[PDB]
Amino acid sequence: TKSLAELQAEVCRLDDRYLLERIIGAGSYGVVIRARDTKSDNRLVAMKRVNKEIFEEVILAKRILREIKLLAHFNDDNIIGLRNILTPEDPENFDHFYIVMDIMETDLKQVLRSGQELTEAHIQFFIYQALRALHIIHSAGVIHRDITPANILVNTNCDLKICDFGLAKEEGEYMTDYVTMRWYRAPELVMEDKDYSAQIDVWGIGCILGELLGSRPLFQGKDRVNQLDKIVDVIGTPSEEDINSVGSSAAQKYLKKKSHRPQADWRQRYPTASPEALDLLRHMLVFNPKRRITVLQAMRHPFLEQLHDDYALFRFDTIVDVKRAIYEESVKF
Ligand SMILES: Nc1ncnc2c1ncn2[C@@H]1O[C@H](COP(=O)(O)OP(=O)(O)NP(=O)(O)O)[C@@H](O)[C@H]1O
Ligand SMILES: [Mg+2]
Repeated sequence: TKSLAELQAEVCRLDDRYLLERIIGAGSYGVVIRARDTKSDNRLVAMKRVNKEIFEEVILAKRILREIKLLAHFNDDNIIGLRNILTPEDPENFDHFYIVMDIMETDLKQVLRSGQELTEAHIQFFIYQALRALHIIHSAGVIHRDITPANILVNTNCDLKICDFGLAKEEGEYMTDYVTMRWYRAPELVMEDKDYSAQIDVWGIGCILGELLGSRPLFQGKDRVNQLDKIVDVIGTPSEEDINSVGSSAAQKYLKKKSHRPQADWRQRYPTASPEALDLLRHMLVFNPKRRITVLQAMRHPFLEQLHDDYALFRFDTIVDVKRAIYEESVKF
């Protein structure tokens, strides 16, 4: 549960294949471990542990089941792959299980935190790979809903893979305020629009693009209303017709009483950035999702012209019932 040796003994009781080396990721409901597969010629592999707290709530367990299903559903180079599903043979012992994925060197949150220099060529390849991945996910009728730098895995080859389908949605729910990271939520989410689209993932890419171009997270809200303030302070006060197009009645009312903020100068925010980069960034971060750039349009944008090259529908359907479904996904290996 905690020490590496304790985790190793736990994994060995599931499958003797995997040798643990070091913990590379920490989550709210489990840790991520760098392991080597002794039967696959000691190749490096990532292992994602799911702890007991997931199987205490039905909602949480249904989320993890969908995540495994989605990982197995996709077979693409820009989406993190699924290698195995380790589950306890005894239902009386099933209070945890492991998700085995391909290994990536690091992720973007990290990369940005190191303050490492990134060229426009680096950003172009990152952004296109992320968009191309989103196009595949969206074509399968799935919305990622959690597009953040931490959920974007990268190598020194600048190869990119999207991970964490833990909050993925069908292409209308009540968003929670009890969150640790709300800085990448689209304005339609922030303003409590019950029904949203795949454009919320585009917003996340824009936020990521804003940071890749040389910046800390653009919209650092401490709460929901404050998140809206941080967004509007930057992109500027939207037109009356756009305000009426997104948000609940109360959210629209608050936004109208707010003082006028002009569209901030992207050129001043990024003195070195190309006009193509600043336009894609501007269009990705449009208030109204209906006027916001789409994934297809973003892939065809002049900023990615040297990279652009001219999927099946995912079917959505107690805690014990979820556990049984997870082992069924394990049998497939
Ligand atoms: N295949 C992988 N290779 C390398 N690092 C990884 C890999 N998968 C995950 N990580 C790291 O582990 C972190 C957390 O993994 P993640 O899949 O995002 O679970 P999570 O953040 O807890 N969301 P949840 O689905 O609710 O568990 C990521 O931010 C990465 O830094
Ligand atoms: Mg994550």
